[PDB]
This record gives sequence, C-alpha cells and structure tokens, in this order.
Amino acid sequence: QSFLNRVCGVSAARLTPCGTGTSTDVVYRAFDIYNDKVAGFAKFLKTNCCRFQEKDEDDNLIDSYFVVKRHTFSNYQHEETIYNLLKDCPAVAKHDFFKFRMVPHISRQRLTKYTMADLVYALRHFDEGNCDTLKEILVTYNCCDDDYFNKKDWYDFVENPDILRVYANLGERVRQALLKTVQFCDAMRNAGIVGVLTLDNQDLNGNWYDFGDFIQTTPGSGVPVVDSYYSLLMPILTLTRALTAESHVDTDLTKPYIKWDLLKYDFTEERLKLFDRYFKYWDQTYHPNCVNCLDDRCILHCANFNVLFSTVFPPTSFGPLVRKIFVDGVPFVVSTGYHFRELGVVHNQDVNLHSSRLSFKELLVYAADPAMHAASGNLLLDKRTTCFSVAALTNNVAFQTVKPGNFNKDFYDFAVSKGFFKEGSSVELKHFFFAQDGNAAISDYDYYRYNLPTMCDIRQLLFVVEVVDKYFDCYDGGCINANQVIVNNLDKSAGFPFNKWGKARLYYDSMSYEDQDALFAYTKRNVIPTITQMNLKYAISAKNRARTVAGVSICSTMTNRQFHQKLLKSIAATRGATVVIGTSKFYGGWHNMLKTVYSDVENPHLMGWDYPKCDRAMPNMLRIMASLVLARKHTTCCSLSHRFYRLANECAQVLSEMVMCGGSLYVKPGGTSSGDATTAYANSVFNICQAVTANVNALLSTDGNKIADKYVRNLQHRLYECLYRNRDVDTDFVNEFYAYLRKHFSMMILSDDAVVCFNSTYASQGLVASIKNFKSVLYYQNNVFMSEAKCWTETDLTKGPHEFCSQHTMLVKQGDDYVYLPYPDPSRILGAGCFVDDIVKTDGTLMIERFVSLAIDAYPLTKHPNQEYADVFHLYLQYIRKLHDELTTSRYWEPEFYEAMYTPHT
Amino acid sequence: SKMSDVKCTSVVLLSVLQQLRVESSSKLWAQCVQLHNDILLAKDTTEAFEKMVSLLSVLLSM
Amino acid sequence: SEDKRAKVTSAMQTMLFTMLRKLDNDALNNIINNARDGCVPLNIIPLTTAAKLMVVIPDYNTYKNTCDGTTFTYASALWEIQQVVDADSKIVQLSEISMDNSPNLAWPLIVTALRA
RNA sequence: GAAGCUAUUAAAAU
RNA sequence: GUGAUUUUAAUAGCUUC
Ligand SMILES: [Zn+2]
Ligand SMILES: [Zn+2]
Repeated sequence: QSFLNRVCGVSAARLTPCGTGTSTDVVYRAFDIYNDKVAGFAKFLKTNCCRFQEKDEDDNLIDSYFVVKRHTFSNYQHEETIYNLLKDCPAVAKHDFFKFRMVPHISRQRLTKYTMADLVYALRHFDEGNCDTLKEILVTYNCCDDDYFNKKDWYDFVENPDILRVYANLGERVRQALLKTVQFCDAMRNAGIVGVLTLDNQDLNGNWYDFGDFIQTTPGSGVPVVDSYYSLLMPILTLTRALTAESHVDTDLTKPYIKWDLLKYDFTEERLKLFDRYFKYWDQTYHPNCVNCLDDRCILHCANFNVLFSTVFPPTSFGPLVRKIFVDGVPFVVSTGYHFRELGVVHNQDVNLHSSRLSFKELLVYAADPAMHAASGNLLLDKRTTCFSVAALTNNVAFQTVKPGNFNKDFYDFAVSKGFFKEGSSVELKHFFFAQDGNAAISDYDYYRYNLPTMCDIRQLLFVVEVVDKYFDCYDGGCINANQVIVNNLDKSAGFPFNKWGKARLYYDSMSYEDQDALFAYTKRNVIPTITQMNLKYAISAKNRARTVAGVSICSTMTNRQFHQKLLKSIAATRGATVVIGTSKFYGGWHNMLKTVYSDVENPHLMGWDYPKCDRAMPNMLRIMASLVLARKHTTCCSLSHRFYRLANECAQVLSEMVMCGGSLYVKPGGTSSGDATTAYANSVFNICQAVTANVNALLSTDGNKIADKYVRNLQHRLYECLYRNRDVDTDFVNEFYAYLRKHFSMMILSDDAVVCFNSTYASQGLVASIKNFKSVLYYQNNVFMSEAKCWTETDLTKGPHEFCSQHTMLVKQGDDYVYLPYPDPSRILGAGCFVDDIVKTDGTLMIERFVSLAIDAYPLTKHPNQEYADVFHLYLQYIRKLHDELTTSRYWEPEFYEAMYTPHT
Repeated sequence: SKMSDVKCTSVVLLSVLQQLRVESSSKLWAQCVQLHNDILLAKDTTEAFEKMVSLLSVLLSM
Repeated sequence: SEDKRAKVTSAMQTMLFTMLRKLDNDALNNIINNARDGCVPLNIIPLTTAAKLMVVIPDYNTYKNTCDGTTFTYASALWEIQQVVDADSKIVQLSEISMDNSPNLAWPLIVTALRA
C-alpha cells in the first residue's frame, strides 16, 4: 500500500495493482532494437516495469496505466536531466522521479496498454488464429463491437469488405500520433538532444516515454533519427486511411469537404505542404514530380509518397491534360500533358499548335488518343459499377452474352460404349462451357474494386529490388530497330478505334520501317494515352466466371515490342534459370526442370502457391517496380529522360487508362492488363519480389538471441543495418544474401505460379519463409488473404510438386532410369473431347488433329496406379482408329508414336 | 451415367433455345442461363431432374 | 500495301472530321479560355460541356434514389428526363416504374436526359 | 532420305 | 466483336545434305 500511494503521488487517481503485489510484471510485447549484438523488430519479454491499472469515479477499469521502471542509478540521474530539458513539450508523457524500498524509480503516468509497435507488428505479421492483440485493440478503441469477430471470415478483404471501414476507424489516432511525433522532433531539435526514435517508445495517444539513450549537445543542434520509425510505420497509413481528414476544411472530420476547382490539376504546393506537415524530419529529398528524379531508386522513393498524397485530391484531376490545336485552321482537341497518381505532372516536349497537314504518323497518334472520343461523347452515369465513368461513345448500351458450347454426341456415345461415365467412377465430367447473361462483362470488369491504394515500406523495397535484380543479370537486353521485330500472328485485333478498318496486318504493311522508327523515337519524348477494349473469353472451365481479356491497341503494342523484344526473347531462350518461361515439358524438359530446383538443398521439403486475383489486386507500386527492373537493361541505349518517358508511356497505357466496355469509357484503377507485351515477365518479377520480401520478414522477425549459428546471427545483424541504417547499396552484402537464398530457398517461377525447395530445419527455426510468412506479406502488401486452398506442402521428393502449370507429377521408369512425367486432369481431357466451341469441329472424320493432340497430353496417364485413369488414353487410341476407318496412317493409333514424345532423345 | 446424361441434355437444350432467338428476351435468357449453370454445377440427381424439367418447360412453351 | 494504305488514310481523316462537328464549340471555348494556360483535365470536359446524359439503373431502389421524378439534378446541373429504355430496347413509359411493376420490368433501364 | 525454311490449320499452358 | 506470350503436332511447298 505504501508503494501504491507513493506511485499515486500528487496525481489523484485510484489505482489497483497489476501484477503480484510490489514486484515487476512480465509482459510479451513487440520491440525494435539495433544493438551491436542483436538487431531486428520482433517480440521480446519485459520484466523491468511494474504496471498499475487505473480506475475512475465509477471504479471500473479504464485504459489509463501507471508504469514504474527500476534501472541503473546512472539512468535515473541522466534521464532526469533529459526530462528536465524536455519538460515543456506537450508530446512528452509525465514522469515523476522518486526512490522507494533506496532503488531509483521512474514513473510513467497515464499510458495506454499497447503501443504503436504492437499495432504495427499486429498488422504486418497477421495470423488468422493469433490475432488476440489486434482484436483487443479494435475492441478497446471502439472500432468494432466484440461480436464483430463472431462473423466468420471477418478478416478477408474480398468476402468481408466492411473490414476496410473497421480498419479505417484508426486513421485519426494514427494522424494524431504523427503530429505528436513531429512536435517531439521539433522540441528535441530546439533543446539540442540527439537520439533514435522507435515505435515501441510511443503510446497510442502519441506520448513519448524513454530517454536513456539520448545524448545532450548544445542547443540548436538537435538531430532526431526517424528512418526506422517512419519506414516501419508507412504500410499502416494507407491501410487505416490516416490522411482522410485532410479532405475537409481546416482538417476537421465534422466539417464539409473542400470544393476544389475542377480546372485545377497541379497540386505541387499541396503535396509539398503535406510532406512538410507530416514527414518534416525525413532526410531524403522529395520530388513531387518524378520527372525531376535522378535514378530508378529515387523514382520509387518519391512515387511511394505520391501514392499517399494522391488520396487527398479529387479523382477528376487525374488523366490526360488536353489542349486545343489548329490543323490548317481547323481546331482539334489533343492531349498534351498527363497527371499521374504516382508520378505527378508530365508535359510533352514536342508540341506544335499549328500543323499545316498531318501525315500517317500524326493521324495514327491522334486516332489512338482518347481526347476526341471522350470530348465528342455524352456524359455517362453508371450505377452498375463503382468505377469512374468517363463518357458514352454511342447512344445505346451494348450487352454481350456468352453462348453454350457444342456437344460431340459421337465421342460421348463411344465413351459410353467403352465403359466410362459409370456410376461411382472416380473419373467424372467437371469442365464445361458455362454460359453468361448480358451483364457478365460489366460484372467481371467491376472486379477491379479489389485494387486498393497500397503504400510500401520504401527502405525494405529498395533492398528487395536490388536483391531481385540479381535474378536477372544472366540475360541480354536493349532496344532493337523496326526490321528486327518478330510478330507471330499478324491477323489479330488492332484495338479501338483501329479494329474498325482492318487487322494488325494492315498497319504493319502500311507504315514503313522509317515511320515505325519515327514513332518509337516520338514515344521517348512525349506521352501517348491509348484506349483499351475489354473482350470476353470463350473457353472451358470448372467454374462459372466470365473471364475477360484486354485488347491493347496497336500503337502501344508496336512500340512496346520495339522496346522489350530483345530481353523477352533472351529470357525465353535461357535454360536452367529461375524463370522457366520457354522450357518445353517434352523430351524430359520436365525432369530437367525438377532436377534444377531440387538442386542440392540440405533438408528438402517442397511447397508452392498461387495468387488470388493477381491482376486485379496487384499494387501499382509493385507494377512500376517490375517495369523499372525490366527497363534496367537500357543503361547504354537510352538516357535517364528517355527511360523515364518510356516508363510514363507504359504506365499511361497499361496501368491506369481509359477502358471501353460496350461503347462507354471507364478509367482503370490499376493492376495489370492481360494484353500487354510483357505480362508474364512482369508477373514473374512480382512473384520473385513477394518471395524475397517474405524471406526478409521471416529472418528479421526472429529473436536473434536464440539463433545458435554465428554466421546466421551476423547475417541478420548486417541485414537490418543494410536495410535501415545504410542509404547506399552494398553490393557485397547483396551478393551474400543472394547466395544464401540460392543455397537454402530454391525457386521455379512461371508468371503467378511457383514451386519451392527449402531447408526444413531453417524453416522450422524461422530463418527462411513458410506458408505463414506468405499470408502475412500478402495481407499487408497485396490487400488479399491467402487461404490454405491455394497452398500445398510435400515432405517427400519421390512424389513431386502437388501442382505446377495445372499438371501433376509421377516418378515412372523409362527404360533403366526413373524419370518424372507431367500428367494433367482426366476430367479436363474428357471435357475437351466431349464439348467443342465450333459446330464444324463435331465431324470426327474431318478433325483428327484435335484427338491426336489430346492423346499426346493424355499419354502419361498410361503409367498411373489407378487403372481407370490409364484407360482414358486407350479410349482416344480406339477412337482414332474409327475415324481413319470411317474416312477410308497406322502411326497415330500405335502407342510408340506418343511414347517418343516424352523421351530425352530428340 | 445418371448425371452425365442430364448435363449433356441441358447443354443441347440451351443451345437449341439460343438458336431459337431467346437472347432477344433478356428476362428469359437470364433464367435459362441460371438454370443451365445450376444443372452443370449440381451434384445429385434429385435437383438436376427438377431444374432440367423446369428448363424443358420453356422449350415446351414455344 | 500502298493503295491499301491510301484507303485507311482517308478513313482516319473522315472520323477525325466527323467528331469535330459534334463538339459543343459554344461551351468548350469558355472552359478552355478560362484555364491558367489553356490546359484542362479531360475528365471534366464531358461533365461541364455535354448536352446529353445517359443513366443506367440496376433496380428500383437505385432508381428512386437517383432519377426520381421527371427532372433530377446531377453534376451541379439540372437534367430533364427525355426517354427511358429497358435492356430489350423497348420504350418504357414513366408511369409503370413503381414497386408493383418492377418485377415485370426488364432491368437495367437506360435513362436519357437533356441539360436544362 | 538427313536437316533446315515458309504458309495454313489444330491442341495445351499462363 | 474476339488480347499477349510459350511449347507441340499435322498437312503443303522450297532450298540445302
Ligand atoms: Zn525523386
Ligand atoms: Zn533502350
């Protein structure tokens, strides 16, 4: 009681013990430390403070707490001096220095239970079954009722989109903490005290409490290091929508919104004021317009801030910045500049306001530009979607339907005669041609609502991109001329509005090599926005989802080819690397891929995964990162200005552009387009980045005191240092980390698909990632929740990957050796046989190639333990004989022809 | 054997209805598509028969 | 490949001249000449110049919320309903849009209005 | 015939 | 009104060996 009343002191408050009498409590909380011995942000134990729960006049427990700390008499004498210097600041909690039994006691009064470190760790290391701290914080701060957690899948971003509002209820608290830390930094600077600011030394009210390691200097030379603080805090800002109060007048949530002018688009001063108000002591220089940046790293750094400041400004100030030129006296409306959400304002350099006449190149540019199409149209208001509706090109709305698939009665009846489709068969029909209604196209386009503005931890991303670029240093890239470009099928759509006059062959035949080169040189100094058309895809599937694809225009496709053709061909030609695009599964190409990933890992276990809605949810920061990584091969052919303008063109054409869906224009929030010239390679880059980030988080979130291996402990220490305390790139450590990854986390990547061989002891001890360290990374950097349904594990090597590229794996004997053979799904093969898209292809005697190709893919099943699986292949061989006999080469219906297709010798 | 016949017959029936210019009536096309998809996604013969005869009644009505 | 090109060249120019005749030159000139340097965002030209608006309504609740009555207001302007058309391109009168006839109606409806 | 090349058609994967 | 990329098969033609 004596200790309790001494702790109470002059601040009248009834306090109950929180612990065992007069002792020190033991709590488990998250900390951020960088000692010469241990470094990293993880959870540790605290036994140096005694807690004192506080009650009110109604004598029910409230969130106030009295925390007393017992430490070296030296800390006492010192902190006391520092607190005396920093007494006047309103962002500093109240301390009452005293001694009780004569051990010194530092009292911190009126503190919340949890800290910003706890909040940040809970949101950045989310686990579905270990979310007690997050649930308690949400309940305590009135973000949601205690019964909200009885709703299953409350944590999903897709099934429960109300969790976005529940999370956004914390924005005001986070903003208050930001303002208070700015106040504290200014106070230290005035006092002349240097010290490191960490999250764990700040309360959820924004009050600072630790002062042991603050060195005192002369007044006016105070230096507060906040790099780790701000970088670790960055991802939470957009998640909780901290800056949502800035859109009101005088930044007051009870006021009306600000009526911004419609003709204003600059916002440079607003961005600068926001930066100076919030990130005042951030050391690195900030460019509101990335056209003034100096490198790709600086572009990433500034665009990361731009994605956050862009939420304040109205959504109608982004897009092309049109003008009014006069062609031989005839006035036109052309787009000159462009306002990016991530790159600021870009102005074209070759602008001519008086064209005597326009040639083929100028006609192509003006026809691809959407300014005329949007200006000549009618206003559109579409309540079927939540996207911004730009205009309506026609006087009617177009509804697209999907027809059913045809039925092959001959093949079906032959299969019935051959004993398939019997009751209880493990082989059943699962793949069909699902039909859709009129509104399927717009309903599937509305799935872009899953794209949420995501801000990334920039200091972590800058090291991750450097590590990822090592995976692509074994290729050759650069720009090629117009006569070295290879186009596979010239009879394809040229996009809107070019598809009203011909196919892609017409324009390639019309414009010469000189004109193509001139257009490519134009794209390196100006921006050309283009319209994309969304088309429905008509295919066989196991789910009724109206899959839609984007048909990019010829003006974009041609110039992207002339920019990425060389690198993409080199990637497709290289064999035995991480990216396996171009490697055939025929002639042992499977075995050769599986041996390359098995490599020589020590305790091998296999794991794999796929992304939920990869194209719709992919953050724009990661998309720009992948584009910069691919464009890093142009160090000799293009300068910084040319590379930046090419990046701006790529963003304005395939990142957020006007999209045509049934005669109406809608703006794309972001993501990726399935019609790009670089879709698969960008997906591979994104996959590698997410895996590397998972590994970095798994290593850094581990207690360094429990790591027995001195090499690994030193590696973790230098990883933390090179990530948060070094601003330049350390090539030696980048190489060392890359070698560590290659030795213990091997990878095979094809777009959004990946198979991984890893050490199962390092994964057990927390030194490499797992399928839990990937739900956490996805949850905070991709705004999705990965379930156990897209995640598999295999502790065996004989049984290969559970699933890769839709094939399974088997270890069969081909002669004297054991090989691995990829076998697909019987149901898929039978469905492809029975249901066809064209009515003409139902004639068996006129389509032999279909069944020959289907038998090539169904051959492996002949060697499956399940007998009724192997009988699928023999069905196709007995049907091929019938087709030839009805028509009137024995090679097709002999097994050795197909057996020769999975044999090493070519 | 029981389910496969139902699903194939459903595919043929919806194709016939599409050829008979049912897309012109959006309200009919929506219900026909919904019944076809539910039959193709069904698991037991009980509900597939009911949705199949429901879809066949549309053809019998014209 | 030479006269094949000479066909599409006059097709692009014809389209690039037809759309100019559709521009609202009386109002567009004011918006352009009121900017700081004559440069304006594209997303506001239809909003502040379009003389015709098309609204697509999913169901009756949204209809009642948005396009109630003969005249409504949107985008700081007054629009007068001129015609309503269902998904079958059938003329729909304003009288049978209600609670009772909503199931009989074939949604969505495409409302066409003219600026005041 | 050995191999290469051009054209059309078809199947699969992302 | 029907996208980007990769592998494979079939028919046909041509030049080499
Ligand atoms: Zn910069
Ligand atoms: Zn280049």
